[PDB]
Amino acid sequence: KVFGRCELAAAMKRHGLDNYRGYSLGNWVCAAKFESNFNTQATNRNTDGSTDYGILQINSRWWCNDGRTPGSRNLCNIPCSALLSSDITASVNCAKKIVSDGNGMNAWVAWRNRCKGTDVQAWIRGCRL
Ligand SMILES: [Cl-]
Ligand SMILES: [Cl-]
Ligand SMILES: [Cl-]
Ligand code: NA
Ligand SMILES: [Ru+3]
Ligand SMILES: [Ru+3]
Ligand SMILES: [Ru+3]
Repeated sequence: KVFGRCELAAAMKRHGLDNYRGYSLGNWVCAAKFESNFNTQATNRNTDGSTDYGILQINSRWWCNDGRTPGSRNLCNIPCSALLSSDITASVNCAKKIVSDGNGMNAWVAWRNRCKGTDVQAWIRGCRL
């Protein structure tokens, strides 16, 4: 599923991301925009052989099992395929664990490079949440 911007903002808020670990909803929408262009099915191979999955590009090196990332953990206890579903529950739940893990949203390199420090509120401007 490719979400619209306000549609995903609304879904993210419903699933408990607004101000989760202190990150306003616009941060999450901005991260999703630049990680996956709001497409739940996005997948991208990393140089190290891991792959990133879903609307938030969650990495198989640490967070999910895809059966092809040697040496990796599965800290969200889910198949990476679950991260591709039209329902964002697994992505959101796993993202909560990631953002709790110590470096906050800097875990998403696109968030650090494209969202952090910017007017992230613009991403939810005009939305009926
Ligand atoms: Cl957009
Ligand atoms: Cl933080
Ligand atoms: Cl980037
Ligand atoms: Na893994
Ligand atoms: Ru809010
Ligand atoms: Ru990545
Ligand atoms: Ru939902």
